[PDB]
Parts: sequence; structure tokens; C-alpha cells
Amino acid sequence: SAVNDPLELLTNKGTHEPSFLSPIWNPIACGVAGVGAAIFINWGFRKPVFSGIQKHIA
Amino acid sequence: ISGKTMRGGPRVPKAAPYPYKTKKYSVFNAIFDKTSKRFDENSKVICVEGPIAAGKSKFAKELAEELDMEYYPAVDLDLIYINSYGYDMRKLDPQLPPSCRSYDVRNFCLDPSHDLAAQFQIRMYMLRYSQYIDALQHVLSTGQGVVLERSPYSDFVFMEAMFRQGYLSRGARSVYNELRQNTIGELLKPHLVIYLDLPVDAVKKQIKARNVDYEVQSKVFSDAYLSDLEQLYKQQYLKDISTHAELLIYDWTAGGETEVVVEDIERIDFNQFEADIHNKKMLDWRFPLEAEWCEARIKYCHEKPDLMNYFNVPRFDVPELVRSADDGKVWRDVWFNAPGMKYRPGYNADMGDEGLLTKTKIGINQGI
Ligand SMILES: Nc1nc2c(ncn2[C@H]2C[C@H](O)[C@@H](COP(=O)(O)OP(=O)(O)OP(=O)(O)O)O2)c(=O)[nH]1
Repeated sequence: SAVNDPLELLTNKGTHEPSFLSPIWNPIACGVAGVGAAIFINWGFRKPVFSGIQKHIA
Repeated sequence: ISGKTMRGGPRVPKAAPYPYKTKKYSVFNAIFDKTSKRFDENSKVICVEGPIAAGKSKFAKELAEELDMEYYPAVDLDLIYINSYGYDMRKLDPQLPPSCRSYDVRNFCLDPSHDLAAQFQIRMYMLRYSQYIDALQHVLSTGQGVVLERSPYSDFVFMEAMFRQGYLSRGARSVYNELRQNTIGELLKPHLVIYLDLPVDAVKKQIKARNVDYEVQSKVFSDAYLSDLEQLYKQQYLKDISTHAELLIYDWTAGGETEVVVEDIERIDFNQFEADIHNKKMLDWRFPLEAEWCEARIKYCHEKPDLMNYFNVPRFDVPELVRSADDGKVWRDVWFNAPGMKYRPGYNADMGDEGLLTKTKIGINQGI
């Protein structure tokens, strides 16, 4: 248009396609954090980072 | 405090002992389980003293045997050098000669001229002090009496003794002397103290009967050194204990008849001492309420790490007590790369541990 319409400019007309990454990013960020935290746990405790995967899965 | 012989049998624990060896103690747990319930007559600490080579280990063993306490063997400097699979870090040769190579009582006796001796001189006090907390742990959990052959309270005797000989540094004497206060304030003094008194010559007779290639042939054993024990025990060490703990002094162990010592101790009761609380004697054991019992209990069953961390004292003003960085770096490399030290105990799977990939457990005050 040639008309700076505030409402129509704001309206959810669409054209917003999520990436394969767009929704998945948070799951593979928080889980990556928690997995790394468990590795952090064992790293300081002088325990095998691999060991006790129950902590990592949880 | 009362002998089995007068019991006509064994003593019983008044209530089920708490698994303090393998279980953590919580403030929640204190609310859920009372403390002085288990406590009984024998819930007390009988410390022993004597001039060196007094053979009191067998005495204390039998004394705890026939009065039903714990023996708690004596200082074991090697435990620094021991690990989950035993072997001696003394095995590790002088790769890092200056201040990483070991120093046991053997090395001290062979030569107290080495500044590195001061290492154990303080680490030996820590070992006593750590043992003392172990004794308090066993008391407060089980309510059973304990008997420590020697105490951190008494350790300064040898300290000032070695310094008077000149072996320790003027710097080290200050370090240890001030540093005792920091931790020694945080321990309960023993109920009863028994000190054994041979002369310097007499102990030399017996130490020559010990026939120890790292002591009997050694050179430290001057009358002055082995006598400084006598003066320090006599006045410096005894008096404060004489204020708090009840003091008995027989001649010595050899003539020390266990049964009369049994009877003399038993005759000395403490219900007599259940008078005015403000009395300074037995002072460190007047616990008003079950809650205050639990405060002491949790403070030892859940704050041993806190107890150890008091030792963290910064003093880089003493050269023999400082370590070379890069050498110390390598000393770190050796210890934690050497067999059975890579991980926490039970997780040195390189040296044999199985059950890993699921095991996530750790023991109460389990070392690290
Ligand atoms: N530098 C130093 N050495 C000590 C200290 N306390 C004990 N030792 C040394 C001196 C002794 O040669 C050695 C222990 O020998 P002992 O005379 O205690 O043998 P004992 O017959 O008393 O039986 P036991 O030691 O209890 O198995 O450790 C200390 O506080 N500082």
C-alpha cells in the first residue's frame, strides 16, 4: 500500500514460517544444559562424566 | 566407666546405634530422631598420656576391652601415603626431591635436621585432631565410650619439645602455636585423663627393648628431648586438662595394674559432678536439652568437612612451609595420575571398580 496503516501493519497477516530449528531450539538447549550440568557435576566431584547416566537422563 | 567384671557380664547399648559410618545426619533427621536417648553411663572420653615408648597401646586396648569402649589406634602418618588400594606414595621416589618426597617418623628419627620434617609436625597434629573428631562421632552416634591413646590437646608437647631441641624453625613454632587455637577451640575436652610417668632413663630402657631400626639406632633420643616430654606433660599439658578433665597419675603402665586402674576409675564417679552447671570442670559436656545434644551431634556427624576446612590457614611467610609452584604442579601430576587416584574412591575403575555407569553414591565425609 501507500498508506501507513498502524492496525494492518500490526495485524497477524502471516508470512512467518518456523524453521526446523524454530520450535526445536529450546528443547535442545535446556536438555543440552542439563546434560552439560551433569557432566559438570561429575567433573568437580572427581567422578567419571559418563558414569551415572541416570543423572544425565533426568 | 564401670567394668564388665562388676557388671557380671557385658554392657548393653541402651538404644539402637545410629549408622553414622554409612549414613548422613540431617537437621531434619535430628527432628526425626533424638540424640541423648542412646546416651548411657560410659559416654565419655578417656585420654591417655605418657612419655614416648610407654607401650600404652596394649594398655589402652585392654582398658577399652574390659571397660567396653573403643580403642582407636594411634597416629598412622602413613595414611597420607595410603589410598583405596593401599600402596605407599613413599614408593614414588625422589622424582620431585625438594619438598614432595615423603617424611615419616622414621625419617624424623633418622634426621630431624631436615626442614621438611615440619610438614608432618603439623600434619601429625591434624591426624590426631581428625581422629579426635572420629571419636566424638562414635560417642554421639552410638553413645559408647571411647579411649584415644593420644590427643591433639597433648600434641603441642612434642611441638615445643622439638623446637627446644632446635629442630623446628622459630617460624614453624609460631605457626603451629597460633594455629592450634584456631581448631583446638572447636573440640570437647575429654572427661578423664590418665597420664603415665616413667623417668627418661626408664623409657630409654624400654625404647631399647622396642628394637626399631628407624628408632633404636637413631640419634634423636637425647635425655633433653625425651625429658621435655616430662616437664611439658607435668605442668604445661596437664594443668588445663587438670582444670577440665579428672586427672589420674599412676607410676606407669608396666606396674600399672589394669584391674586397680579399672577400680580407681570406676570409683571416680561423675554424678558427684552433676552439681552446679557453672562449674568449670566437665564444662564442655553440660548439654541442657535434647536439642542442644543434637546440635553437638549434627555438628560432628554433618560438619566434619567444616572441621577440616578450619585448617585452611594462609601462611606464605615460612619457606619450608611453602612449595615450589612448578614442582608442586608436578607433585599434583604424580598423585592424581598415580595408580588409584584418578577419581573419587570407588570410581577408580582404571584400578578395578565395577558397577559404574549407574553408581552415583558417595560416603559421609568420604575423604574428598
Ligand atoms: N615429631 C613428633 N613425633 C611423635 C609425636 N608423637 C609420637 N611421635 C613419634 C615418637 C615415637 O618414636 C614414635 C611413636 O613411638 P611410641 O613410643 O609411641 O610407641 P609405644 O610403645 O608408645 O606404642 P604405640 O606407639 O602406641 O604403638 O612417633 C609428635 O607429637 N611429634
